[PDB]
Formats: sequence, structure tokens, C-alpha cells
Amino acid sequence: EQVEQLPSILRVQEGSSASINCSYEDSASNYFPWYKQEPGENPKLIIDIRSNMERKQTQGLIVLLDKKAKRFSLHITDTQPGDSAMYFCAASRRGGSNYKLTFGKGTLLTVTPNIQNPDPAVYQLRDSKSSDKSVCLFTDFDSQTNVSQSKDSDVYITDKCVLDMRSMDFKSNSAVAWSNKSDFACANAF
Amino acid sequence: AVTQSPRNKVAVTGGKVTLSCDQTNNHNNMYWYRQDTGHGLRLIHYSYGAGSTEKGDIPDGYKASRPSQKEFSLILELATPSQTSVYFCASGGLGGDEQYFGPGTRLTVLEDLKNVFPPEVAVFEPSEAEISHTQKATLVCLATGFYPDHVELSWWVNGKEVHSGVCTDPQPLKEQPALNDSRYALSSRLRVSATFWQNPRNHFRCQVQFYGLSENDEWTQDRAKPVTQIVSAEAWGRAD
Repeated sequence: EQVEQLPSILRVQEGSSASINCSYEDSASNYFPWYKQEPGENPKLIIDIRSNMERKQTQGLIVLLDKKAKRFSLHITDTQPGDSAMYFCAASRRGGSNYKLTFGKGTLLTVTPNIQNPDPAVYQLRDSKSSDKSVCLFTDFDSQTNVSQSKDSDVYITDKCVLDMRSMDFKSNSAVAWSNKSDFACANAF
Repeated sequence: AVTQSPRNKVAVTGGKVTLSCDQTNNHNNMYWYRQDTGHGLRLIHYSYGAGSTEKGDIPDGYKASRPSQKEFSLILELATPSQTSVYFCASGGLGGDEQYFGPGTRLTVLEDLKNVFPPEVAVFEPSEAEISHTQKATLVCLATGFYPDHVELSWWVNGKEVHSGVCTDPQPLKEQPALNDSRYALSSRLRVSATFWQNPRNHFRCQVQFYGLSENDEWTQDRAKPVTQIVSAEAWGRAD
């Protein structure tokens, strides 16, 4: 048994659907669970399907099995930050014997904010404690914007952040840049 | 339930490490997995009952012990850097089908403890320009100079943890990317309403839980022993 799970990385905007597709080798497999692993936590079974079933649905999730093609999938409708996690599909035979559970390599699903009226802009912020230690903040850009990354061992630019999966409000995109030269203006930074 | 111990451990190459799993499910089957980026969950050893174990897909370097129904141990006789990973135990019943996972053990095996450093943490106050344009205020937290690469960052407002308005880098960045040895930085943002930021009775704290050395670890250097610890920075709202 070998299980192929695609895509490895799935970035999706809140309100849109997400789909993960898996395939298996062993036609004796008859049990196909899905595990969700919240950031920093453990895998937990969230839904499954068996070879007697074609489609099941609950709580905006759809699981499909096409036993003839040895394909199966998970669809999350109306994604929200609470859905950001690592997902694993698996294939097993099952039922007074135990049969191997074989996992896919995983899908890292990141749900991004839906920015209706973007207003991209760059700000300078000062340390609460010290001096002009400073950072640049790029914010209010939409989730389809890509963030350039540095090019120089003296300027640090983060990737864009990921929403806290328990965030309910004030969901915006941002990235930060900082230097230590300065000798470095924020208008340049991004 | 399924519990694991230790939850976090930094070890040196050549040492012996034992990971313990205890279950209260009265489940016949137990499993040890490791999880690594790009490789998914890989089975190391498993057991279909007390007094037996069998090799999984990647048994090499590990032994397992199932002395009783409730206990399943994973033994690293000679810990090596490639054993750096997140390990999960799981239990399941005879005839299937859910596997019930423990909470995970993060293990880092280092060559030596000399490169272990806790983070320095700083909070940066919202820009007047953001406030006037958006009626919102973003605080930035920066944690820098830590190794190994795992921290947990959280935001606290007036003594309670918050999640709304929080956005955190998915991964720490290497401060010196050309080196195997590099220390790490991580940033997080908290966004609040301008009026909440402008109240001087509001207290904001970026908390960084760092995982490092333990209290029964030897330390022979002229700097503070880099133990597991919280490092925080804080800021009060500003009336103008």
C-alpha cells in the first residue's frame, strides 16, 4: 500500500472551497479516514468513508470515494481560519484481524483573509522600550498579493503571517521588515 | 486518554532517550510514529498486545517495549541528530478503526548544547499613520536569537490570551541563512481598534515560551543556563 495525497500545500481564501485528492494502490483497501492536526497539536480523526459508500456529507465537509479508480477526496466548503491545519488521508483494509493504516504525506492547508477593500501601505513602528530600534510593517494588502523577500544579508523580511486559527475579527495580512543598518528606510523595504 | 512523556526534550548525540506512552483506553494496539516535513507520519514500531512489538516502516535506531496493555515505550539507545523530530504515540482497538493519538513529544538531538539560546523579545508600538488612515492599531512582536527553532508565541491583553487580530509567522527565519548553526527569529502581529490602543489602562504582552535545557542538565559556560522559560515584552496603550 502506497497512498498519494495532493496537493502538499493548499492556500485558500476564507469563503472559498478547498479539495484534497488521494489515491491508493491496494484494491483490498476498504476504509479511508481523514485526520486533522491543528497547529502544534496531534492528529485527530474528523471524517471517514468505507468502500460500501460513495459520498458522505456533514458540517460543510464532503468525502468522496471512487473505488473503481482507487481515488478518494475531501472537500471543505466555505473555508474559515478554524480549518487551517495539517490534513492526512489514509487507506486501510479493516474489520477479528487488524490491517495496516497507511497515511498520505499530508496537506498543509492555510486559510487566508478575504480583504474586500484593500489599502496596501507601509508603516514604521518604534520599540516600546528602546531608542530607535524600529521595524517596517507592510499591511492591508489582499491575500493574492505575494511578498518579495529580501536579497541582502542585512535586511530581514518575513513571509506573510498566517491568521491565528481562533481569530474571529480583525483579520488582515501583514509582513515585517527590519535591518540593524538603517541606513535603511521603510519606503525601500518591501 | 493517551499521554506522552516528556513533551519536550533537548538531548546530546550519544545519550540514551526514552519516550513513554500511557493509555487509559484498554486498547490492544499501540503505535509510535514520527512526523517530519515532507515525509508525513511514519510508523517506527507498533504492538498488537502486551508483551509483543513489531517493526514498522522505519524501525532502524529505535527499540520498542510493550510491558503491559497500558504502556508503550520507544527507546533511542544512542541518540543521533536525524532523530530530531516530533513523535506521536497512538492507541487503537482490536478490529479498528480510529487511531487515537497522544499529544506529541518534540525531541531535538544536538551535537552539543553550546548553540542553545533563549529568545530576546521586543514589542513595537502602532504607527500614528496607521491609526489616522485606518482607525486600527497593529503591535508587532519580534523574538530573535533563539535556538533550537521551536517557540510558542502568544498575545495577552489585560491578563487574558487573545486570538482575534493575531497573525504569526508560520515558521521562524534563519538569522544567518548560510549556516547549519544559525539562530532564529519569529514575528507576530496583534491588531486592535485605535481607540483600544489609545487607552493608557490597556496592557499588552507578547509571550514567548522557549524550549531548551532542563534542570537536570549540566552547564559549563559563563552565561545563564538556557532552560525552558518564558520571555515576554509588554506595552501600555498611549493616550497620544
